[PDB]
Amino acid sequence: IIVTTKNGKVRGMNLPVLGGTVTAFLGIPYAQPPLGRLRFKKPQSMTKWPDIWNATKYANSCYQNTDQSFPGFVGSEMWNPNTELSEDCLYLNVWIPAPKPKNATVMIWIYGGGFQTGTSSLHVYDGKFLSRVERVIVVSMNYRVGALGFLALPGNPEAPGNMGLFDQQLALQWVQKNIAAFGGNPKSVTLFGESAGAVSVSLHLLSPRSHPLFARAILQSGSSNAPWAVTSLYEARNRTLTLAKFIGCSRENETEIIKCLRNKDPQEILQNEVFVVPNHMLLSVNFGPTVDGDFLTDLPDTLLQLGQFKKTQILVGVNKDEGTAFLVYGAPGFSKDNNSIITRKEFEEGLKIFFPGVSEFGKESILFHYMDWTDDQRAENYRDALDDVVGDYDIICPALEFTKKFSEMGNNAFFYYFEHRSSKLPWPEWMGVMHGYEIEFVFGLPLERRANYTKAEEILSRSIMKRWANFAKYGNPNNNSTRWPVFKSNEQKYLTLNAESPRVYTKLRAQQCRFWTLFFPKV
Ligand SMILES: *[C@@H]1O[C@H](CO[C@@H]2O[C@@H](C)[C@@H](O)[C@@H](O)[C@@H]2O)[C@@H](O[C@@H]2O[C@H](CO)[C@@H](O[C@@H]3O[C@H](CO)[C@@H](O)[C@H](O[C@H]4O[C@H](CO)[C@@H](O)[C@H](O)[C@@H]4O)[C@@H]3O)[C@H](O)[C@H]2NC(C)=O)[C@H](O)[C@H]1NC(C)=O
Ligand SMILES: *[C@@H]1O[C@H](CO[C@@H]2O[C@@H](C)[C@@H](O)[C@@H](O)[C@@H]2O)[C@@H](O)[C@H](O)[C@H]1NC(C)=O
Ligand SMILES: *[C@@H]1O[C@H](CO)[C@@H](O)[C@H](O)[C@H]1NC(C)=O
Ligand SMILES: *[C@@H]1O[C@H](CO)[C@@H](O)[C@H](O)[C@H]1NC(C)=O
Ligand SMILES: *[C@@H]1O[C@H](CO)[C@@H](O)[C@H](O)[C@H]1NC(C)=O
Repeated sequence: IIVTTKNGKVRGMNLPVLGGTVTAFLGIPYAQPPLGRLRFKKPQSMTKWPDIWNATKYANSCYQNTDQSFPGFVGSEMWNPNTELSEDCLYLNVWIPAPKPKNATVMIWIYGGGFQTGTSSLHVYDGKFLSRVERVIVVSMNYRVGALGFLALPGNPEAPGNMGLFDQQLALQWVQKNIAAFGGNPKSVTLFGESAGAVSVSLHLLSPRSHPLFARAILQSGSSNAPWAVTSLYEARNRTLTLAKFIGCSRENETEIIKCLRNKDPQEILQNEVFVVPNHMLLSVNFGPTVDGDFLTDLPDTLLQLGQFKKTQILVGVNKDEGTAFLVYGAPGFSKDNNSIITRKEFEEGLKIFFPGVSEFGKESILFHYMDWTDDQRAENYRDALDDVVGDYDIICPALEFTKKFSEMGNNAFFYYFEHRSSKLPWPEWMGVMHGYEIEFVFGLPLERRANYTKAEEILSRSIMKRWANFAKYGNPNNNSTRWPVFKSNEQKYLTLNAESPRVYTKLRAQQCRFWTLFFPKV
């Protein structure tokens, strides 16, 4: 099962997948480990090995703080790393169908986690079913997160910033130089990711040196024009100097502030990593993408206006209840153990968490347009509205504006609206169709009948996998099934995804997105 790469031979394995076989290569090194003097630096090219590399096991996950908000709760711990943590984490995984193809489409997955957490070895990112059913090749890599991946000093090569984004770009280059040996076409590469991974995919669309590294893009619950996606260059410097203060590496020679951090323990860096931002949450990307002038030369909104992006097809979409997962981690009155009926005082305190710098009249504008504009006097009125406030502002409306921008320029786009709640979802009912729970349907986990999903969930997962692979192969997700129309700038049609009957509507959340883009900036 041995495949020869440009750096050496790799040894894989055969997996029983749905009455067939999928060949897996887990842990192929694609970059020199960023240890010692290489910490905070851009990734270096991988060295050559003369032997056989046993890529038969998930490699290490990058250092990251783990979620401990709900101890022993499977709904939150399923996202925590499931391999040993280590700075030596730059590895990728490949899934090849059986029998071996000759020019298969390659889909490369980029995980999320607010640019502070995440690994490619999670069970919900297992790409064996996708390669088995749709006969594509699936690739996924680990990239540095947190300060170890996004510590930024402007123009300083010791810590230039966006290093985790360069980790992804180097893994993309590995697929160009090597995927033909495994049976994949380097000209049919589609990037797909969720949340911060969707921000990463949409940042490769705005980085010219990544354009020749892929063909198409899929954005799941995220886009680089979201308010939490990118910080300014001076903002990232403020946060590096803040981390140095807490950890005790504050110097007036900047280039030697990095030599001090390079001698701190990674666990020590993670502990002071949280004090950098005024309030640590999921959307408080303390060390994430910045306008570094190298990987990213301008704010994503500016680049979209100037048409400075890869002209190609994109497949974007969001989930029905995007904000609930974020409210349970910070907003007062929200709990996973009760229905979270919040009061008006708790609503206004939730706005203060997710809108830290806006005035009291600005909060009164959000409150009027989401509550007092309608007669909704139900007991869940404030709870559901705060879900829509965070969902529209941070995920849904930015993703719709990104899709609109690709459409104005004349590129074909396809927008979805995921509406299905997993029967195995461990979170309570009030959270609904949560952020991050379309991924198991994209990766075909309900196809294992021993996983005890409903029969309709296996059908829905096969439908979503089919549309995802069709878009990667032919640039169009579409036959006698319900046709998925092209998102045009004028009509703005989208397709809902659910286990009953997919439907086509127009102008998703139009009234709310018009408030965030046309009126709220003026208050
Ligand atoms: C849904 O659940 C949330 C979360 O509550 C916590 O989890 C639940 C699963 C359950 O175990 C709860 O007991 C647990 O607290 C609820 O929101 C919390 O509500 C409590 C009160 O019910 C708040 O704590 C109080 O806050 C005040 C200011 O600090 C203060 O008055 C209280 O202290 C005083 O009272 C206690 C007696 O409770 C006494 O021991 C003290 O000495 C003092 O006198 C108390 O600390 C939490 O802050 C709330 N959490 C938030 C806002 O995040 C929520 O009410 C619940 N909703 C429904 C509809 O059931
Ligand atoms: C690499 O693996 C060789 C063969 O191991 C067998 O096949 C692989 C695919 C796995 O299924 C494994 O569990 C099997 O035992 C070993 O002979 C060889 O020693 C390994 N190389 C190193 C460096 O450990
Ligand atoms: C694979 O497809 C590309 C175009 O997409 C073509 O140039 C190439 O010759 C094909 N076959 C291979 C690499 O065997
Ligand atoms: C970061 O910015 C704040 C905003 O005013 C400023 O007060 C603070 O001194 C800065 N921190 C630094 C430069 O470490
Ligand atoms: C699934 O449901 C069946 C119902 O008979 C049960 O036997 C089984 O233990 C459940 N769980 C799994 C993981 O198969």
